[PDB]
Amino acid sequence: MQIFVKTLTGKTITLEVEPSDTIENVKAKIQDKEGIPPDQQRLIFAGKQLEDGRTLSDYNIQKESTLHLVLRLRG
Amino acid sequence: MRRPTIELEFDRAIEPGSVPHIALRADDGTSVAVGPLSWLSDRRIAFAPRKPLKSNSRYEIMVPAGIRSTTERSAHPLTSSFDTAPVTPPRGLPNLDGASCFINTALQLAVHSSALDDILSNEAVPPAVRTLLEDYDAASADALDAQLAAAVAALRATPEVPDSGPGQTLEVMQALRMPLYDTSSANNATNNADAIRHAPPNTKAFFLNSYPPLSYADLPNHDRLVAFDYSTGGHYVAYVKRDGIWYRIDDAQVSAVNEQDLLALPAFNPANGSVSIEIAIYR
Repeated sequence: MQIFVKTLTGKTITLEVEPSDTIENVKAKIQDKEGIPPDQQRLIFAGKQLEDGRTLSDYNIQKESTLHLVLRLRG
Repeated sequence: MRRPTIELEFDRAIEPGSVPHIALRADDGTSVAVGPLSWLSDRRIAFAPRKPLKSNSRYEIMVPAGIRSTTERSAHPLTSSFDTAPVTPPRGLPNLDGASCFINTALQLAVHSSALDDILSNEAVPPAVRTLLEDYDAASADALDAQLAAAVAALRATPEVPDSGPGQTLEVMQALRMPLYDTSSANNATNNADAIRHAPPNTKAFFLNSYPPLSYADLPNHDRLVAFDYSTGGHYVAYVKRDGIWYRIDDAQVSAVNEQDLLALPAFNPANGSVSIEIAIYR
């Protein structure tokens, strides 16, 4: 399955996943493609924050669906 | 600061025995009794709460209807409100170990919050942290510095805060056991701003984990807003309001700011895409 991840920098990242994949799985994939630790990523679908131990099947995230990514960098 | 003397001046001359059971009331309706009424004149009474008040909290003085004038009863209750928060400017917190601005900013937000008294009596909170917040206004510069170093070490020793290096202000809030209202968990909103506008009426601290991220200009209800954190990406800064005046606290550096400044703070750093405001404190 294909999803899109838009960031607040005006940057879209496309990933290939499956409805069985956990939210942590999506973050580790994001950590590889762009280097953001999951500790400091927030993923949003339909205004709602995606919890780590859940699947994309739970949030009704189909193909075509696009997530919003918010970086929470340490300070 | 939390057991003050209150005096009310009535327009007409009031007969004694006319004035009723005066009480202060907290935001949730809880009534605290007052002591004996001192008559400074025939139109000036003075009293003080028996029991100490909560810090950083609004109280309502009610003179119940029926105050008899020398001429005449009172048709409606006479109502006035004040706040126990300090009005002196806030204090800086030096960035001691080089990577504690997230701890400093979080403490700054906690000491300005209505959860302060609950933090101070929570035994699960490290006592060195409760010590520092207790005398934040009164401590000397050298005592505040030593208390800050003790509070940083106690915090870094909990499971929630990284033992060294930078962090996020949320992690310190979890160590303080400060309950935050998550905007994304709301029943009646799909964004940060509407989740705050429609929160339960007793809600005073918010964790903005919805979308879109909010600038200061987008924060609802500016009248009752008293504190919020600001992230640039790899640095933290606290904004706190005292006596109607906003202060920017960059660790040890306190400075007054204008409303014009705050309406220019962006909702995130367009360079690194990091969110800026995640904790919002109301009174």
